[PDB]
Amino acid sequence: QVQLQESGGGLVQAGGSLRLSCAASGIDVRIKTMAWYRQAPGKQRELLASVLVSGSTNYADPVKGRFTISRDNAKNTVYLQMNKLIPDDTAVYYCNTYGRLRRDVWGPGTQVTV
Amino acid sequence: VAIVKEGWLHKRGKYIKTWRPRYFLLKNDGTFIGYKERPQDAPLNNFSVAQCQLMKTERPRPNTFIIRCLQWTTVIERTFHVETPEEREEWTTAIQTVADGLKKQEEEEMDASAEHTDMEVTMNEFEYLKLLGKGTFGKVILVKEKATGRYYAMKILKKEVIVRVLQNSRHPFLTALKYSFQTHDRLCFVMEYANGGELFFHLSRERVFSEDRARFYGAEIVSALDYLHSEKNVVYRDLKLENLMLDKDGHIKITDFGLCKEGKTFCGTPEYLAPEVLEDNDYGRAVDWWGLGVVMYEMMCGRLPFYNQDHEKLFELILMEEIRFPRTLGPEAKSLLSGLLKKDPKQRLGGGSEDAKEIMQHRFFAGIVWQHVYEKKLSPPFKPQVETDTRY
Ligand SMILES: *Cc1ccc(CCNCc2ccc(-n3c(-c4cccnc4N)nc4ccc(-c5ccccc5)nc43)cc2)cc1O
Repeated sequence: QVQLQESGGGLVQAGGSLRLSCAASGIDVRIKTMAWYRQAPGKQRELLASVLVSGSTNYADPVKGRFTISRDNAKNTVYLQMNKLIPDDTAVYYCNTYGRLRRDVWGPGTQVTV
Repeated sequence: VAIVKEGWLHKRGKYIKTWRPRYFLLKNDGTFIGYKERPQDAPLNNFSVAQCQLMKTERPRPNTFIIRCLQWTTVIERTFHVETPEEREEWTTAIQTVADGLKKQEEEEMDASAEHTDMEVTMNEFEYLKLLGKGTFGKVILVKEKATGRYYAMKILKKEVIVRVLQNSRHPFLTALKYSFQTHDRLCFVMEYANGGELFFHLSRERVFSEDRARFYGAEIVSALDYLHSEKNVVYRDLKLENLMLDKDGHIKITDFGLCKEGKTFCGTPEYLAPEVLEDNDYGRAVDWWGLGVVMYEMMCGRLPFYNQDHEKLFELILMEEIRFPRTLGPEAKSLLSGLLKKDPKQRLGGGSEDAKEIMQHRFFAGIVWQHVYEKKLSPPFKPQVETDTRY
C-alpha cells in the first residue's frame, strides 16, 4: 500500500512547540517536492511549507520563522517543526507530493490545537 | 523511440469503406499510427494513446475496441476490430502498458521538478444564449458571463466519457481557453468567442475576396498553423470557412467548437476533406495545408473547388478531378492553390520537412513580414461593424 501518514498532533499550550512527521511508505520522498498544509473548520486548505529535492525550503508568510520543514532521506519521512504556536494555528495538518496534490489524494492528517 | 507492438488491424473508417485493413505501430512514446502497408523505415500528438481510456465492445463487429482521448477540448474516439478476442487482449494490454508507462514517468518527473507550485467559476456564473453545436459527448453553447457581460463559448462535455488555462496556446489567432471547470457530472471549457462575425457570412455577402484580402487572412491562418504544427506538434485537421471568424478589429480567429467527429449522408461538412483523409491513409501536417488551399480557393473564387450535393460524387471529385480555376485568377494565386491542392500529400506545398516555411516562401506571400503577422501588426483590410456589441 502506497501512502503518506501524518502523526504527532495533539493539544499544546500556546507558545509551545510540536514536531509533525509524515511517513511515506510506497513513495520516495527523495525524488519529490514535499509540502505541509493545514485546514481549519470553516477555511480552505492552506499551503504552509515546501522542501525541493535539492533541499531548498520555502514558507508562507503566516509561518515564516516559526516552523521549519526538513526531509530525512534515510528515514523516508518529512518533518515540520512547529515553534511558538498560536490558536490561529489550530487545524488538521497534511503532507503531500505534487502528484497527489493535483489528484486531491490526502493521507489521514494529524490534528493540532493550541 | 522503439516499437512496442505492431501488426494488422481493421480500422473503422468514417468516409468511404467503413472497415479497412491497416498495419499499426505502437511505440513507447505513445504514438499509435496506422499505415496502408508495413512501412519501410516529427510525431503528432493526434496519434498519442497517452491518457487514453480503452473500452471493449462487440457491436457492430465482434472483437472491437475503442480508444477514447480528450485532445485539448475535444473528445476523439478511434475504433478498431481484430479477428480473435485474444488478439484484442494483447492490443488493449500493450496500449494500457505504454500509456501507464507514460503517466508513470511523467508524474515522477513533475513530482521531482515541482518548485513551490505545491499550492492548493460555476454554471450559475453564466447566461445561456444559443446552442452552437451538439454532439455525442456534450454541447457547445453561446453564453454571457453574468459578472462582466462578456460573451464566451462554453463546451460542456459529459464527465464520464473522459474520467488547464495555464497550458494555453499563446497564439493570437487560435481560440484561447478562458476558464475550465467541472460540475458533479460535467466538464466545462469556457473559450473566447470573436464578435467580428463569421467569415463564412462575410464571404457570402461580398461574393469574393480580392487576392490581397485573401492574402491577409491566409497569412494569419498560415501563422496559426505553423504554430500548432511546430510548437504543439498537432494537426488541426478541421480547417473550413465556417470555422473562421473575425474579432472586433478584423483579425482571424480559428474556432475550437468541434465535438464528437464527422462522417446515406455525412454528419458534417465534407467538402474540405483532404484525399488522404478520405482514403483513411496515414496523414500528417499536410492535411491542414490542403484545408488552407480549399479555404483560399473559396475566398478568391467565391465557390468551392469541388462540390456536388452527393457526397459520393464529391469524394470522387476530391480524389480524382483536377483543379479548375476561374478566368480572373492570377498566376501567383493559381500557383499557390494548385500546390496546396496537390492530391498526393508528399508533393503538396507544405508537405515537405519545412512545413509552413514552404508556404510562407511562396511568391503569393512575398513581402509578408511573418513577424508582423504574428504580432497583429498587419492592418486588417476589413473592420467588422462593431467589443460586447452583439452586432453579429
Ligand atoms: C472526423 C474527425 C473530425 C475531427 C477530428 C479532430 C478535430 N480536432 C480539431 C482541433 C485540433 C486541435 C485543436 N487545438 C488547438 C486549437 C486549434 C484551433 C483553434 N484554437 C485552438 N485552441 N489548440 C490545441 C492544443 C493542443 C491540441 C492537442 C491535439 C491533440 C492531442 C493533444 C492536444 N489541440 C489543439 C483544436 C481543434 C477528428 C476526426 O476523425
